[PDB]
Amino acid sequence: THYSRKPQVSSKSAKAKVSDLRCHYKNTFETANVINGMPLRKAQQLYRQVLAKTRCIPFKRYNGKIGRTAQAKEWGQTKGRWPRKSVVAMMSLLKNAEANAIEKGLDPNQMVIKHVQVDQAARMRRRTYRAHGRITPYMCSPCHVQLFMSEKKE
Amino acid sequence: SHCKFEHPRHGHLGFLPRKRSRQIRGRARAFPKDDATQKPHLTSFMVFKAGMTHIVRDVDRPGSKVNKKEVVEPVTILEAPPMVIVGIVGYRQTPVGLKTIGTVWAHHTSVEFRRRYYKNWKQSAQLAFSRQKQFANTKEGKVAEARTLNAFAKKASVIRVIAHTQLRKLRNHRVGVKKAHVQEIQINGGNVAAKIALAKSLLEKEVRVDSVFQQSEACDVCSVTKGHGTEGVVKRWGVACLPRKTHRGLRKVACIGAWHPARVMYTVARAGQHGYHHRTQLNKKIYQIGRSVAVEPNQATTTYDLTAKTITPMGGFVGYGTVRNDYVMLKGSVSGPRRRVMTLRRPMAPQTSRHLKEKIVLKFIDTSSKIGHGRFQTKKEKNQWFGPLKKDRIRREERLRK
Amino acid sequence: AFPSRKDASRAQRKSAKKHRPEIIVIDLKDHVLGRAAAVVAKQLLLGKKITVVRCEQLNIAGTEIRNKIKYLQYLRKRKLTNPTKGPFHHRAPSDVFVRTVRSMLPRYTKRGMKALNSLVAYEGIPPNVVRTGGRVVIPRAQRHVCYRSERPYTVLGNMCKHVGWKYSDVVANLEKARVEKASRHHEKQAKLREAWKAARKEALAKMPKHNVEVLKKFGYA
RNA sequence: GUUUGAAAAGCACUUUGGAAAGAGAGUGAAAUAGAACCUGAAGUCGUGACAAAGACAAUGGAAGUACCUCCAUUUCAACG
RNA sequence: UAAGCCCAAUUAGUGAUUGCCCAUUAUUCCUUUGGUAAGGGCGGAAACAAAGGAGAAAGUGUAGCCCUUCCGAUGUAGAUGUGGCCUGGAGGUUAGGACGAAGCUUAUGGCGUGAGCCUAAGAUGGACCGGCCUCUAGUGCAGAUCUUGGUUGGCGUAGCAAAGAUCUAACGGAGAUAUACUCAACAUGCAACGUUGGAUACUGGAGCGGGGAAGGAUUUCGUGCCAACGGCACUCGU
RNA sequence: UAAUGAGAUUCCCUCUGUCCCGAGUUACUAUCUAGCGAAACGACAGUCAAGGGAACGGACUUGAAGGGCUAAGCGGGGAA
RNA sequence: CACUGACAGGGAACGUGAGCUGGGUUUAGACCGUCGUGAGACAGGUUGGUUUUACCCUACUUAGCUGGAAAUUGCGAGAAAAAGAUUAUCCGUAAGCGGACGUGCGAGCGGUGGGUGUACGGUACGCUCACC
Ligand SMILES: NC[C@@H]1O[C@H](O[C@H]2[C@@H](O)[C@H](O[C@@H]3[C@@H](O)[C@H](N)C[C@H](N)[C@H]3O[C@H]3O[C@H](CO)[C@@H](O)[C@H](O)[C@H]3N)O[C@@H]2CO)[C@H](N)[C@@H](O)[C@@H]1O
Ligand SMILES: [Mg+2]
Ligand SMILES: [Mg+2]
Ligand SMILES: [Mg+2]
Ligand SMILES: [Mg+2]
Ligand SMILES: [Mg+2]
Ligand SMILES: [Mg+2]
Ligand SMILES: [Mg+2]
Repeated sequence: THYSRKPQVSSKSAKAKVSDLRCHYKNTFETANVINGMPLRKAQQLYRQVLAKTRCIPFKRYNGKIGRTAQAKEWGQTKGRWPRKSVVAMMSLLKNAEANAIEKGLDPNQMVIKHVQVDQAARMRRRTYRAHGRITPYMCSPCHVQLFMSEKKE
Repeated sequence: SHCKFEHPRHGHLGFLPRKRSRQIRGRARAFPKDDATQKPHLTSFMVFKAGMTHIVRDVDRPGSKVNKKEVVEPVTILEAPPMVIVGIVGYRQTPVGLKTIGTVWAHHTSVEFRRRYYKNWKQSAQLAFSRQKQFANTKEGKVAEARTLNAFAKKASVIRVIAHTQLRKLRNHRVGVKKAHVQEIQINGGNVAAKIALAKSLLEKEVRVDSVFQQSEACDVCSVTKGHGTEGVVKRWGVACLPRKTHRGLRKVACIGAWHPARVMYTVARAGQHGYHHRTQLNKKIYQIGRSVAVEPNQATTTYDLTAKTITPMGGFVGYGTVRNDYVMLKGSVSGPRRRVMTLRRPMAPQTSRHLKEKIVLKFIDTSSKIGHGRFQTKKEKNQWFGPLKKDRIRREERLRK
Repeated sequence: AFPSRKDASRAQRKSAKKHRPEIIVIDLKDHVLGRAAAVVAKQLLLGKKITVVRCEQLNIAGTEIRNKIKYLQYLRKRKLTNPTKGPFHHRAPSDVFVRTVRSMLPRYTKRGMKALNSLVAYEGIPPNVVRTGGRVVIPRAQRHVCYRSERPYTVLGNMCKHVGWKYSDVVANLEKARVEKASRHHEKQAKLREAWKAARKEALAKMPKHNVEVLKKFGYA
């Protein structure tokens, strides 16, 4: 009940989805929106390069006083980061989507990532202890990621 | 209510904005006023800063308490390889300003000149000035050279030439740049027909620093200040530091303004960029235009001091190396660190005061070490204090053993 | 503003003839500064494209010392907190006139910005304006009908050179060189101007006489 | 409120993952009824497609226009 | 040679009127609404099929009984009127619903001055409910430092800075040494976990030593195990 | 009134960064990244000069500015 | 008191406390004097007496990125410009006047090719490919 969009040709498109990821929403937002037009192998290349800290993830919406870096001129930004926990959870999802392409009978080297959508999951409640006897919230904010990818060849 | 006591305000307010220089090099924002009764001559020259030292000279100043007595003056050494002319621009007066008519080029440009057009020269096609080189000697391009040379003679009031520092004769290991520094030098003197003939004659020919300046004159030094990062208000503006028992801090300006005008003013001192600023610094008296070591093995030798020694100190200029080329030696300091390109420009101040007409003869140039305390003037003097040491008596033992 | 390659290829795909819009060029020698500015501020706002020329020759009534002080009282104004955000004090006669027009426009709407960018306001007569048609004049603002001739007046090029405006002598050598050039062009064609009028007197009696006493009834002989 | 459904028929099995899960299949009228599971609001958010737009903070009124419209109504021939 | 001051004109010694620009004013023309409102018509005149038309109620108030005429119209606090609107239930009547009721949704128009009502479409819902006349009341929200639940900007921000400190190799572990080609490796899998060995430190016998009271009451121990917790982490754990 | 005083005061000696007049170094922060992640506050918002006004305007009148979006500061305003 | 050329007078919410300081006013403790029957009073003296928050908007200071003249669009055409502005080679001035490759083969101004010395190390100057 979850996919906002459906593929054109569903017999040439493999889906993948995360139930409740427990990464930060505001970092898996930009980790995942950067691969929304990329092929599967160029999107996987980007994530192995964010881990090596050779390329960065551009923070374009939930940036808000992050440090500005020299590597965000690739994306036309000034500030971006290397969110390694949102990166490696998106690598588990690209590996699920290409396993779901092989059992459909499809070549995973021809898959363009159509449709990345990240939405907010239900938050999880903890507690921090402030001065003067106060107790105030310490929420988690996890996320929902979904993607298909449609084959574009010849 | 008025301020209870008066001090003069902190910092000159005319050097605002105290932001980083747009470019690392010294650039003249104004050349001297063109006297058309003079002979055509260049007006600026780029030199690179190579440490500093001090001299001894006797003073001709009648009336003074130091008349015919020897002073010690600090001097700065500025290495000057010759610059090669590659272009001629010409500017025409408009009610908007001063518009460029065009530029002729030299028919032969250096590798390090057309290196300035590349962020990456070695990994490139390197084909800049390659279609201008071949069009310039076609039939139509020899016309178009003479077409815009005539348009200088019609419309131009200001003729300038384009030179570049020629860094491969600067055999310096620490100035790491290999592309040449490019500026425009204004011709002053004569009419426009007499300026272009001097601009045509020294084209694709190197101009040497002693053809622009004389030995005992002054000059302006357009140069970019040594940079110091973000500094607070006490380092940058020189405000007074607050009493010791102040909460949240000392090195601050206490009041940044009244209730009304309900805004902070541009006159209130704040923190930010200190250093790396362009400065012009007029009336820098020149003391010695030096000559290259291939010509002069005895550079710091005076009439009154016959020690055979060069300008480079013992153990080199600290952080720089060796002065391998021609050099100018100026009285005092110039803005900037060592290795930085600086523009010696002819003065706009009246050079008629009796301090500035004074001819300079030296008596001593300090060639002692700038590492540590300088003690010996040459290495011949350290081999006479210290005799044969241990490492010399075992090198003399290998030389007998052969 | 030179036209881009998108604006240049479309003038080659479509074979665009060289176009000039209907531009009225006023010669403002010996005009009242604010009477000419109000005629111009109404015409620009009625959709006229207006080039204004010779702004160093505009006149303001009163002693030159009087009008120079009124500019220096205007230059006394600046935003004390940050003068880079302050009133910007333009010293050119061509820019004094653009301001005086602009202060008579609805400056803070788009209709008054479309009318202030319809004004150009050169000073002297530039080479692109010279041979583009006869200059016009504003005869209700011309100082010989608007100022009493015993009263002093003030040339705007002289008030402005002593408050700034470092290009007074440049304009004076660009307009000395024009009137020398345009008077050499006018001694030429004097045997072309006299050639036509000795052919328009010769066209009479070579044309039929029943079209001449209708050409003499309406006084066109 | 446990009120999933008429009935657990409460998703066998396949292959990706260490797993949570995912992609298919299957049950059922319905699975966008999949387990504190009928309906699923407002606020808030993501995404696809578009409309644009300087700095007059925005909203607002009047009067036109430009483009759009799973909307209404009327008209189609010796007739509106 | 005012676009200033004081006088004066109205297109100028030409022959007579009122230069023209702007109102929620004035005059007048429409429409609405209310009157201390004012008049008229309401005994169906005759006649008329399909293949000139419909209405006409003796009336406070309506989708007003129908026409004609005249005057007024803003307003806080306040009073009043309303065949004025809306919600829950009750008495009666008249009807809807598995061919889809309530609810929800809206670039769904329609019409009412308005409160509101009604239609359409849901690729929504899945069993109840509308209209009119009366009766009744826990009957209408935008604000009470309003109550309760949720959400949001701030914001991936402030911060997670006392108690010195960790390093190494081998094993364990899913936690790696993770790459579409025409690529030797660096420049495309980073970080992080436990155990033993080794190195380096620390506590320094008023001890991050070994036992008791009070207090706690299974935290003890082994084995599995990682959802949530141990504000970072965990394969470890009170 | 001797002795005693974390009592109140004054001078002198020694002494020194209290000061003239500041400079330079260290550890920890700030700062940048990985993981984690709040609060106060919040009508709407936020450039000024003068005028008027409930007689100190971010909004009204007439002028003067203002391309958009950012990172680190900072304490003049927001009668914070 | 002393130096100085001189030690002018004021404003900015009696400028300026999330700038500081806290001496003083301006609490609770205590002492004294005068007052009051008392509790207490005192523009009387004395002593001791928590100075909290910026990470928001603007302003100012510096530090980045980046469009746009219909100030995002219109295709809405304005050059501080050349002079066929009616066809078309330049040079130099208006009257004049200098020359301009000729027909796949040639030539000319030229960019790069092989061997024995010149100007202030290595770049230029002597003697196969494009264009006219
Ligand atoms: N997008 C604009 C907004 O639409 C909202 O309302 C929208 C939704 O509430 C509404 O819901 C749609 C419905 O149209 C559509 N025909 C079917 C769909 N099931 C509904 O969507 C609903 O269900 C899905 C999952 O089933 C949820 O994820 C979703 O949050 C929920 N809105 O569609 C409405 C638009 O037609 C708000 N009323 C309004 O504030 C605003 O206009
Ligand atoms: Mg440095
Ligand atoms: Mg009322
Ligand atoms: Mg109630
Ligand atoms: Mg820390
Ligand atoms: Mg120890
Ligand atoms: Mg934890
Ligand atoms: Mg005691």
